Amino acid sequence: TLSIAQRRDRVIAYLLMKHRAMHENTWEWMAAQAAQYGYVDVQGQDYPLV
Amino acid sequence: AGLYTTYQLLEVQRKLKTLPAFFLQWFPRQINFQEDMIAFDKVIQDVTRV
Repeated sequence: TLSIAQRRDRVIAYLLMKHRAMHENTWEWMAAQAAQYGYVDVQGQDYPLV
Repeated sequence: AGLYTTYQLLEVQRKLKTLPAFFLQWFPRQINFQEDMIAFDKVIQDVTRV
């Protein structure tokens, strides 16, 4: 029943909501590491460990 | 009496055991259908990543 441009609209709205929620989750993870240990160890494949 | 005994009938004592409704109080929706089967969909949206 969904048109194929409508499916594109659905997946685009879903991805934008997912980016918003992932940035808020990164804020939560940094706040938790700041509260417990006093040192956050930011890592990643595209980011050297500091 | 002579040929037999006289009787009086009182009220017919009756008992009607029912199994009343307990578990159907959580099943409110009623669906009638002439199709074969009833299909569902289930979607998990894993937001909680960093």
